[PDB]
Amino acid sequence: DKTFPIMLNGQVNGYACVVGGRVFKPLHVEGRIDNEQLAAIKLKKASIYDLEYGDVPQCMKSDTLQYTSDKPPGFYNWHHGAVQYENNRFTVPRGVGGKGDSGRPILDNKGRVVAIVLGGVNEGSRTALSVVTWNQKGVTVKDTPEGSEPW
Amino acid sequence: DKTFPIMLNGQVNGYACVVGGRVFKPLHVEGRIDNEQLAAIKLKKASIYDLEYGDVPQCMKSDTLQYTSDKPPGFYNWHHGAVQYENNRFTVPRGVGGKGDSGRPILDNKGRVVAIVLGGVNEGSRTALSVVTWNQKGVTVKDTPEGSEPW
Amino acid sequence: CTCVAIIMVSCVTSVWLLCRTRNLCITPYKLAPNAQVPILLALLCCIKPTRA
Repeated sequence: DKTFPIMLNGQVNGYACVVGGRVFKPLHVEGRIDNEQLAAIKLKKASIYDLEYGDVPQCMKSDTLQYTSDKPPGFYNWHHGAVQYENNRFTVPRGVGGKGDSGRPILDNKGRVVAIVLGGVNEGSRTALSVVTWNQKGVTVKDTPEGSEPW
Repeated sequence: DKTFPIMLNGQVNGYACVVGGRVFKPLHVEGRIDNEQLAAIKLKKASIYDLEYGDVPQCMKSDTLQYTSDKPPGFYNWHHGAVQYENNRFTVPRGVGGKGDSGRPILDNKGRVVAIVLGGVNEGSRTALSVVTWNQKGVTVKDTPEGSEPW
Repeated sequence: CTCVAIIMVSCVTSVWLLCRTRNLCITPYKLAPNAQVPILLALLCCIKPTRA
């Protein structure tokens, strides 16, 4: 796949994903993308959806395909495991869910990204993810649990 | 060990070392360290005692330890060879004594850094090195033999 | 106006040489944090207390 990291003071604190048409980078992290083809892109602020400008050149457009509605509870892959739930994400166990991780795509079995992880460090017995999601008819929402500290 | 060099338009002309709690850099060279974590640090200038600022955090700190007291004239290791001298520096043969070898640490048998070279290109059959060290009670002094060019 | 120029120049010069004396107090001893520190050079001549 393709997900270039964001580095502030040398170390890695976040990752920026590229969806088809627009590159999505969280703004609760700060730093600079190490790609010279991506650092020249203008930064456009938004709400906590964390938009950025889709000034991707025509040579390498459409990196990943997003996934619309009709989403089963199913089994969905994840960079450090798997999440099996639709309304929120699966309460993944401890260990996974550290720091410097927010920005990972959550893909289906076909490789279609359905979410972008932002928060939910610790949620009791198992940590619950705070992701952005597309609703029942394709509008982007933000889903959070109560008392979820960001990354 | 960890001793990152100093870059200036591609060619190597200086070396920067990391001690327990601080970083060092000689003043006879100009250039930028290629490490991004070692480039944002406020390196403050000083006198011949060579005070710099180790503002990097703990998680990579103390790659090597500075030498304690009770210094014999016995065996000391070196990047190009070995040295056996405490009051002065040993008459190493040719090969070492070129250009851009400033800042290379001088270590003991137990991997502990004793001195940091700054000069002494070629003094005939016997080559001396102008280094810094701690004299008797840990006070950091600078030793320069006669006719020591900046090397 | 000439008298306040002397009291301003000599004030910022005497504390300039004192700041050089304050700076040279430390760089013998900040270079080796493992070395012990005398009690005369800690608070009387210089400012730095015992740390770490």
